Amino acid sequence: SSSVLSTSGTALHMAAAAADLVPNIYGFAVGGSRFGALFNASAIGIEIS
Amino acid sequence: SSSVLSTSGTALHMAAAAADLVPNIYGFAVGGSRFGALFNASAIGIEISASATRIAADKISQSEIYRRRRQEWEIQRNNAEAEIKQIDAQLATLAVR
Amino acid sequence: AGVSELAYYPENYIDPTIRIGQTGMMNNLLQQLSQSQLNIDTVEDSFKNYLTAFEDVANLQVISGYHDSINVNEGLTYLIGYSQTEPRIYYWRNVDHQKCQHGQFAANAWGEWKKIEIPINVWQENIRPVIYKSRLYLLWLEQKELKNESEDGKIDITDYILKLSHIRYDGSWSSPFNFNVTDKIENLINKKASIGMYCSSDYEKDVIIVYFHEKKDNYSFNSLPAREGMTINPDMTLSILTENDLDAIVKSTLSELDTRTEYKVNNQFATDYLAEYKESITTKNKLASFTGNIFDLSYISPGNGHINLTFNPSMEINFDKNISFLLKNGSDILVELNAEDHVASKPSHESDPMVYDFNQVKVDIEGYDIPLVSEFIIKQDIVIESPIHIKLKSKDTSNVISLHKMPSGTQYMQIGPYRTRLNTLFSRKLAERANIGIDNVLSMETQNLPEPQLGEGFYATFKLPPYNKEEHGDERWFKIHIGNIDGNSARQPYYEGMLSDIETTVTLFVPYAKGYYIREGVRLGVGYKKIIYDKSWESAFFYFDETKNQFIFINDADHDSGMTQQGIVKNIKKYKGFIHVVVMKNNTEPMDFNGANAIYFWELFYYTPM
Amino acid sequence: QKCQHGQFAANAWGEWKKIEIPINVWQENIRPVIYKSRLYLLWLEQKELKNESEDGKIDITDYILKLSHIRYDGSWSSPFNFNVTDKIENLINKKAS
Amino acid sequence: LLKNGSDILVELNAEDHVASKPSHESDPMVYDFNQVKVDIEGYDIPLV
Repeated sequence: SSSVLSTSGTALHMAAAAADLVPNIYGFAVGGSRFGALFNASAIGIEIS
Repeated sequence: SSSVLSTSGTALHMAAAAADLVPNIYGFAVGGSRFGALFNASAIGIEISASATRIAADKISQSEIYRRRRQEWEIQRNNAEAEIKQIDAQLATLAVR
Repeated sequence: AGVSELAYYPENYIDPTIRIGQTGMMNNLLQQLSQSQLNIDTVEDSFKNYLTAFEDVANLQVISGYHDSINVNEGLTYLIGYSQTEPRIYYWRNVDHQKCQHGQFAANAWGEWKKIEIPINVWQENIRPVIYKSRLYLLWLEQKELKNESEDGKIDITDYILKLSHIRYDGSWSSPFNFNVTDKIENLINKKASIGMYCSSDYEKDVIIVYFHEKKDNYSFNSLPAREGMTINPDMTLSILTENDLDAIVKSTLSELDTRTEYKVNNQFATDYLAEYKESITTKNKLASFTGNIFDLSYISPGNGHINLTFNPSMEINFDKNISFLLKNGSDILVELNAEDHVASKPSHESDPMVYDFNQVKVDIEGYDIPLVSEFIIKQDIVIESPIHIKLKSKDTSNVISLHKMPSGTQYMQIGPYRTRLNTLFSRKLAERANIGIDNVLSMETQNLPEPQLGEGFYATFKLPPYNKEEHGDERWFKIHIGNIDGNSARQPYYEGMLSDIETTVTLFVPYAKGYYIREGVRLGVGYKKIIYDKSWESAFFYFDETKNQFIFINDADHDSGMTQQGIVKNIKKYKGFIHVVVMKNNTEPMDFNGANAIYFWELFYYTPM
Repeated sequence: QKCQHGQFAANAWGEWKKIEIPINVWQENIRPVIYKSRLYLLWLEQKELKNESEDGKIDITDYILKLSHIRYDGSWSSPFNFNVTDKIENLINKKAS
Repeated sequence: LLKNGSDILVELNAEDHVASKPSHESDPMVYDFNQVKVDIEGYDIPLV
């Protein structure tokens, strides 16, 4: 159960990374979105694998 | 205690994620709130759940190795009891001799 | 012998440790208690950790549902509930309508609540399930409000996003699929309107339908609500849907729309009819496979209950006064076709497959369940049976699942007259039992704690005469029917029981929602194999007096000039068929171990001590 | 009940128990309450965000009431948020503590 | 019959001052005596 349930969080790290690529800030400051979010999620996915 | 106390932080990761969805910045910059906070907290919750069931497996495995240790001790105790009865009966046949 | 002994003596094969269908909290207690050393403190901490999870599942609360069928009483419903947290966690369960034999579910019908792994932040409880290709999809809206609250450079950005996620075979949930839908929701917000959400699955077209509408108090089929819509393919691309298709697709399901005061459950989408048929059907004879088939089936409903079929039948024999086509109803041969007559392009013997292609078959059938049988007669004796079952979607409000929440906290699902409890309020009583001691939660008094009565309602005990083959008939049963509920004021099958010896009684809950009780109030008469009752005050007539705020049984005496919900009627007879009909005045119905949450109460009070 | 005449025994006193939930009280407005024999815990938090400027001076205060209760396993619920800044700003616009 | 420590404050009968006496065809016999008003003074009131 641990070995199966461990793998079921990497696509949800992917969802976190895809959600954090759109720019948060709006207005006179145009937008701040972290750019290495997908690489960080793919790295933590290969760690959890 | 480790396996139980490990699971009691996932709802508080949830609280961290729900707190970090409201926009921090105000004024002429309208607001910055991280959007994958709930997904990050649900992911770290499923990680800490997997760690808790690993350590529950280690708990039960150590309990089972203690039970098998006691069973092998029972084997050795029965061997020693049989051998001391055998030596007593050999003392009997030596008294007859 | 093991199987037959397990049938006759299940006691020999039950262990308290493993069980087919035990919940996750039961397994978690088993994990937490699987040691060599079990103190009293260890087992009490394990039981309190169990009670925490039992409390978390006991405090669930249904937002929305989806019924997987055309007819309500046939398929099985998917409910979505949430927990009492600010990071609100959503759950889904399943309930089967084939298992309820007459109005009331068994506990075999209900599925376990299952936590969904995906974190979901719904805007204004617009979260709907939908079954598409036998797969549970889950649709919800999210908003992104970013407001400046200023004068110099005032900035107000709202972003409405529709998210789609579905379940996998391993219990996991898909990463959510994003749809920017802020144009349509802002077009409905610029009009002064609260926004509803329709989500269902069309099966004829292979798409799923999401339109957003304004919430009126009623939908009147001439004034359609303000609506902007969308449909999305099995590949998760978005399909545009024109306003003519949108008008037809809203007129087809106005009866399933969430109004301002009543929450509905969407059914499977069907405009008029859905046909259950297979195209190609083979036989595989030792001489030749005949493989007769129906190619292009299309149907048009011209009125209320009529249908106009159109299809092209053929048979594809690969190695006259012979082979024929013939379509039957129950006994009516509607279209009979021959191969020698009225067939263009009869195939040659140089073909190994012989395709015949009879003609275009038009036929006009009336009814709602149409079990057609298309036959490919080959004889001289080989019949290829191709059934076509054509079912109508009844647009009545009796074909709509409504769900209600009382201010007492109880929450029920209502199909027609029948109400089914969805929630439990045991957790609101549990803390007083649990902080006293572990002995006090497993008491019988904890099991005998009362619950609310599922709506306004009242109870009535009906005492019944003995069976003696006269005044009853032959087959020894009673059907306590009901009348005056909807605009339908007729004999509806409310309750059925087997008639018994000298004395038998039954207490029935009778609903009320201030819109029911069309004329004279609800009547409740007896059915039998012999002549049924309810002929001009033979039935048991009730109403709700708004002044005294209680329910009044009209019949009891031979009352003259008595009060009814309309006004004073002159001559009121006694009920016939029963002996004694009396309002029960705050009945209890304690906790229902055969209910929706029955597996959790059985696990709490039997399986966990075992 | 343990104090028989004005003075408690040491049997009356319970152990201090750490609450797991992190709490940032505004001006010591934190109160416990027992509801249905369950320990709820109520406190206020504020969110001061001040510009300190003349061109576009921005002064936002957000007063939030949070509710958390204890579970049977000693854990604490994730806190339940209540936006209460209208009422506290109506009491702050009057010169009052 | 409702008592204080020794004061019978309200005594009620089933034959007297009871509307809708139930019939024997009912298996539960609900009596519903009347509305009981009473004026008591004190701070601890152990009524029976």
